[PDB]
Amino acid sequence: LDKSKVINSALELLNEVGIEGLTTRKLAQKLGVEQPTLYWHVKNKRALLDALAVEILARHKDYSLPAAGESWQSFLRNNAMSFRRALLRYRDGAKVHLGTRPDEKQYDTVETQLRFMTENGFSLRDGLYAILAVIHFTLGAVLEQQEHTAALNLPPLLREALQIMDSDDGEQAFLHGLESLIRGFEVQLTALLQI
Amino acid sequence: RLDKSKVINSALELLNEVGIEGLTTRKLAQKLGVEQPTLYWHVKNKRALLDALAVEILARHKDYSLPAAGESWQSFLRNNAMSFRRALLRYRDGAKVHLGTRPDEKQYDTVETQLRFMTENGFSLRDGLYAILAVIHFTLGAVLEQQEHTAALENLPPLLREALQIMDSDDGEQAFLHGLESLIRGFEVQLTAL
Repeated sequence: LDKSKVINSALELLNEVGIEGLTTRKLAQKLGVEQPTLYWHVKNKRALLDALAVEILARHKDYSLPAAGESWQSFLRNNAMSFRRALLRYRDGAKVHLGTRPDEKQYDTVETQLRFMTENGFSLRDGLYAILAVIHFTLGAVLEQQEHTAALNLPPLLREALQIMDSDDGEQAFLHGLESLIRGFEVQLTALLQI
Repeated sequence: RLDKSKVINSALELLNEVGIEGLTTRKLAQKLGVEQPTLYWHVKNKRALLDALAVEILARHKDYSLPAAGESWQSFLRNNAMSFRRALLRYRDGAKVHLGTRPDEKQYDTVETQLRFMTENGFSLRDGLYAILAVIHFTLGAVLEQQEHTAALENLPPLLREALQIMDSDDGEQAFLHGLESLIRGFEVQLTAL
């Protein structure tokens, strides 16, 4: 058996039982193979999740590198929305991504992304933090979206607040916070670039 | 004697012992030495359990919620966020337990003050809310990433190599504060434009 096979069945299983219900043993039976066999492909749940996170981005995170002439603001915005769309493709997708560092095969992309940020005036540290903030914000928002759904006296302001949240799926909150981050990054960058 | 607090304390201990995934009614019942059903006499269900744990984590470790006299809204958000983060980092998966949750009746007053505070500083309910939600989402994502990576965890390109050296500098606190400040500067830019 090979990756695409294991992986596709794993993604199929993930949608069926969710992340907590996902076990290498279930994947083995899912694939109708011996656990010892599967083991060398996916040694533990951790490895499986890492493989899944990687595959999910590879298949659905269509945006990663900025186009020639693209602004850094747009680069960050697209990386976020693309990341978001990919995580939403599968059940517990955000939870699956948690704790997965880039694969070596994405290193060149990451270096390019980092270089791009520095070419735009960001110190490597600030460019890195901006990217991390976008990623973290996106995870939090998606985790919240994919969650609160399954999870299904009030002061006036609060009642109204909760009312506003019910009227949204989460995309509005995500885009708002995302644009705040970028605008925040803008003010800071401009200020610093004056030195 | 079995009572809600003992269920919460054991659940917290258990959560800290095996994580949210290992936090099962069965195992919790086991740890408590009682039949699962009896737990429901004190906690409607596991979602209620998780909600209760979330409330308890903040009750014990989130020492900041309301702004000090004459505190700026920027400071109010920054302190809430940082205090929220510290509380979430206290327990394994403390952040996951908070996912999907909503204000408990015991937090209503606090939350109203917080939203009211935002409205009194220039924000409309909607924007003040979105500002807070953005902070919450950023904080949840950053903490979950932190915790999850620590749980799990050559010649390299100069930038990634440096980035890796920067991320090993701390638990993620500096990256968090930078992102949090960026958010606040973002809200600030927005508010100003009215």
